[PDB]
Amino acid sequence: ARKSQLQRRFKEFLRQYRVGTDRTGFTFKYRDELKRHYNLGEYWIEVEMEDLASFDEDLADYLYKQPAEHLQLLEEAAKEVADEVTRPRPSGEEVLQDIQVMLKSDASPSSIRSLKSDMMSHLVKIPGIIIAASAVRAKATRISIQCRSCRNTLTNIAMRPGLEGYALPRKCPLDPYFIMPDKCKCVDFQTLKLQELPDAVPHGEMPRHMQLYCDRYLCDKVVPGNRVTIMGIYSIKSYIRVLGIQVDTDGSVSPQEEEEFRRLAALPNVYEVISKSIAPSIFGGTDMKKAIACLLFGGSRKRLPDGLTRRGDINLLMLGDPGTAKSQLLKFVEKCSPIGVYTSGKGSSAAGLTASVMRDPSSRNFIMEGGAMVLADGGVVCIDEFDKMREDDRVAIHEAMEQQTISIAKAGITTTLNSRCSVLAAANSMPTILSRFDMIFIVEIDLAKLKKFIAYCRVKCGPRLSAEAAEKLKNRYIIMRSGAPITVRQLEAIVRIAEALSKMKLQPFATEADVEEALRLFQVSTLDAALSGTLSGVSQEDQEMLSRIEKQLKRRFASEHSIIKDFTKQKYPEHAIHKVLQLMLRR
Amino acid sequence: TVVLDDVELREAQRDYLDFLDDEEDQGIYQSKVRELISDNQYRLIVNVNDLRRKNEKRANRLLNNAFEELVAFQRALKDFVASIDATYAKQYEEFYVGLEGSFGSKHVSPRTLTSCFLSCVVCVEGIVTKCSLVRPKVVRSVHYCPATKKTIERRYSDLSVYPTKDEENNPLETEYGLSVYKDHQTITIQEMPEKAPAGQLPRSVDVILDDDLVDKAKPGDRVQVVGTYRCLPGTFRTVLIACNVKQMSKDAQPSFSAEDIAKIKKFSKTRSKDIFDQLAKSLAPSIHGHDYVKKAILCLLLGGVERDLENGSHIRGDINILLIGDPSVAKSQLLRYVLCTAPRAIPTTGRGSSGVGLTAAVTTDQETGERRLEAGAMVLADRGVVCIDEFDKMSDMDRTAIHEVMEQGRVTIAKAGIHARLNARCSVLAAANPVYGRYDQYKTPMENIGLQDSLLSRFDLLFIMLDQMDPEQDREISDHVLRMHRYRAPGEQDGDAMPLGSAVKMVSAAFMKKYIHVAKIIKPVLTQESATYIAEEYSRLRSQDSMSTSPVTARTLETLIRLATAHAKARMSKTVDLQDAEEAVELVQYAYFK
Ligand SMILES: Nc1ncnc2c1ncn2[C@@H]1O[C@H](COP(=O)(O)OP(=O)(O)O)[C@@H](O)[C@H]1O
Ligand SMILES: [Mg+2]
Ligand SMILES: [Zn+2]
Repeated sequence: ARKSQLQRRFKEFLRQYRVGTDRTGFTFKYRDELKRHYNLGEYWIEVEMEDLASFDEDLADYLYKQPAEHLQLLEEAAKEVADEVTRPRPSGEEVLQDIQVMLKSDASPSSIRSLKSDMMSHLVKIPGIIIAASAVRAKATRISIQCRSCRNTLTNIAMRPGLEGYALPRKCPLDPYFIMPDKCKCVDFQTLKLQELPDAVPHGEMPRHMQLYCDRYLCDKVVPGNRVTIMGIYSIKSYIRVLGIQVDTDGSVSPQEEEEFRRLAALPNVYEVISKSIAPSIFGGTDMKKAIACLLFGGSRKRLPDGLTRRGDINLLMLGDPGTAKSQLLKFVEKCSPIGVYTSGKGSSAAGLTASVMRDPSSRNFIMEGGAMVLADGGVVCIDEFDKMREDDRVAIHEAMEQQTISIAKAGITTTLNSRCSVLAAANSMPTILSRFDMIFIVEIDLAKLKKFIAYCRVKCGPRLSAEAAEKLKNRYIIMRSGAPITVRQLEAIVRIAEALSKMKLQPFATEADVEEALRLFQVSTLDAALSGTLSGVSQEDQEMLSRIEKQLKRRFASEHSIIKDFTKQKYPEHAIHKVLQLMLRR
Repeated sequence: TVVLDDVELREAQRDYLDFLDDEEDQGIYQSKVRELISDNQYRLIVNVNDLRRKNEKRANRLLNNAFEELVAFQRALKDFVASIDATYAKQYEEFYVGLEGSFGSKHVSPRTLTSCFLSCVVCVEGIVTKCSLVRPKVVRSVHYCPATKKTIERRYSDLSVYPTKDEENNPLETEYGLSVYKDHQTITIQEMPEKAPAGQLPRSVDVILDDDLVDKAKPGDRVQVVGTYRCLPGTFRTVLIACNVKQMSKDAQPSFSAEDIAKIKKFSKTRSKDIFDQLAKSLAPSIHGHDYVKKAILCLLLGGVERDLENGSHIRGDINILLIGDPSVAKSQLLRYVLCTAPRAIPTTGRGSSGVGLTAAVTTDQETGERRLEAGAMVLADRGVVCIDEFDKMSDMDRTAIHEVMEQGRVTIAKAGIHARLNARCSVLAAANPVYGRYDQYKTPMENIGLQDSLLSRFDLLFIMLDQMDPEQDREISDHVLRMHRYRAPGEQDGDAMPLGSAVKMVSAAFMKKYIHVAKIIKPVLTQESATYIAEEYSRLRSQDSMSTSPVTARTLETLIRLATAHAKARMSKTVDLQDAEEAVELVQYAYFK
């Protein structure tokens, strides 16, 4: 029950601990790790709470109950063991550097919702997905002040780690004191925002947000959008003192659930069952339900031989009417999706659909916040009024749907945020984006069971095209080109739809019948596209009429409202007139 | 309450004076200081390694403790200069010391410049992104009181402050001549874009320059600054006080490993005739056809050899390529492959980097209301490659700006009362889809997109790639696409797709990047036989111009020379060969004659 005794316990645990066996030797894992790190420029370690508990359960109990103080003792013990292990440091290097001890545990995560104040100042471990990150700044831990009048100095004033303020003395001239930065010691500092995982969000509830504080090497290890698990000290200034970060670099179901899913796949009408079973509560849907099902299951995120990756997601656009029940349909689908984010083109969020870097005045510092796209990475993004995106959002969405990544730029350096989100957009009437939408349409199983099946299939089965199916698609594509329009990007969209259809049945490969169904959906989309060329036409006839506008304007000249009205009365679309005017301005 | 004397400071000063007192030895530093006096400069460059050799402990003290040790070193240098020459020492109030040489661990980059280095000498290498206007800064102000007939002085240094009245409120008038002002500038440094992972956030370090160090840096310059990293007065904004700034060659060299060099040599010596063909085939395997386009992209990557003449001309060794073609073609995919393969390439769109656009710009900080000359994408692409998408959508101001960089390779900005002429030598690979799609082979490429035909003149190669609906070509493309999509990794069980990750004959892309980076260093030269052959081929091209793309002219001749040099680089040959000229000629024929 003495601090020195506890520090001795930590020192012996770090240096004397043994891992392996007689065959593999009783290696001092922590001793070797400390030696390797100090020989390098790491000056940190990873502590396995399981290892500590195995060595001395009382130490783990102390860390859980009182994390800050025992953590300081453990850090000092790490310093001592590193010093003794690396006592003969070369010239100049003989100055001993502090060691940041980072700790990990095998214990199951804890829901962010289940965080009582009683655990404040008690070690916690919670999962989440980061939504915003802060520029790495410098925060002082050891400071010294001087009395402007008396010249009295108070050196090495320890500042408790965390998002706390300062403590200026009342006097020895009264309170005024001068900080002397020369001897001040500071460490890196970084504030992050962690959000509850979309899986665990309550129905119709906004996920809660927490502030995380990472200072030493543990900072700058994560970027907004990452799925992480954090061990730290629950603190209240309300925030978390981070002590260990695990990033889900890869990946992230009861046997009865698997058996039920296998049964569902085995159903011959599984395609029809899913199509009909999604939204029985809504009326006026024919093969749009099938399209939404294909979007939910999504295609296969392939990795080409050269190492590049081709978006496995399928983007669906619904063009048409405000009166239709696509708001209800979007709400239902985002509810059903294992990861679903629903917003509008005018969501009004500071980040917006994509990420955004903004200087917060509260600290006057750059904060990078993740938009809806990045948050729904690996899920679905429902976008009402997709035609009403912001200028920056309009610029970003091109790459967002192209490379499935959001790229922000600082001078030369560029940060990339993974957004592998299938987009379900709704609009009434920029046009370049329409080219990148895989499918465009003009106007039983429980929801939870559907979501579970979707997640299971998505994480387990990724289909591929069979030789017969691929050859059938190739011949069909040649026929469509000969008749014509169809583009290679549309061929890739058809391939993704076919892969999604095969995945619905949990088949390793895609049958030619699956290609036929995918082609049926794409032919629905393409005859709809013919009548959309009638709707939009943004096209040999359009080019000819644009040339007619060019000739007419050349003849006229070589108010603005009157000119626009006349050309519109000449059957010329307003968009065509504006495009011609802009082109002639560029010339 | 005044320090009568200090033993440590005296010892340090005397030791530094002894070190500079290089007369009983090689005399390197005594000669250095003599040359410094003769040159009128007042900043001695000192190799830290020499100090370590003479005294390891003293060098360790200097590195760990920077401010005090540097003050002592400056004192010793001034004393030594006075001893050698008193009048010259009197000319300058203080003489600064600039460090140099290898730093064990203090040599870091802005990404790795952790806060643990505070108060320690650091050697930060990076790319200058923002620069501030040179402004005078008062370091010592002298005031005069006529009422008391008394002259007072004040020092600001690192420390309403400007004194204006005597303690009795008698007016004080400044003595501008006597007071001491030094020119002062602020810049920003970031890690080299090539070696800066996208996962991490940007890491920018501010740098303060004074005296002769002021203008020895510009945006878009890869520079190494050795200085003292200090905390500004109070969260604590951190800045690096520069002791010396040196611009390192942007070309640099491919350090890599001896094994990589041996592999490159073996690959080059295996089949030099077909090496270019194999690299072109393996450039973008996901894309079918477009063989000549891939060859041109490879030539751009290798790039020509810049020629600088006695008259100050700077005939550019870069190669610029433009790609026009119907949508749903691999243009964007080709640009992505170039980004993934080019040794040092930067992506951008028609809009360019936000605010700064493509070329440099002048921006008011709006945090302190201060002007800053911020480098754009083109400037940061210097001696590299810039991959422009949607080149048609470039703004009119950018349309005018791109002209100067394309012509001369340097961007000049005088707006906002800020003068700058930043190097922007960078090969540009631009892709622009034709307006209203469905390219028509009736109008000129200018009239198809709108460039004024002057940019078309600037671009060396302009490739028109149309989506011809040939059943045979379509079958080939579809077969290639489906074969790529069906492809499965060597180890897999036809199961799951690649798990979602939180981290962002045929030669490996990394190997190709390394090989082209190594080849770029070579400096091939023309051969008389090659010169005659290229002259004959150029005459033939002019002759073929009789029939009525852009006309063949001297621009085409320089393009052919650059392509021949690039293909010579591909084979590593120190001299161009008839094969290189023939390949360049056939490529140009394809570009201008389908
Ligand atoms: N020759 C080709 N071989 C393989 N894929 C192609 C080819 N031409 C086009 N593509 C397809 O086009 C898509 C990329 O189109 P993109 O370059 O973005 O169009 P654009 O550059 O005209 O906007 C890729 O998915 C690619 O598979
Ligand atoms: Mg493109
Ligand atoms: Zn006092």
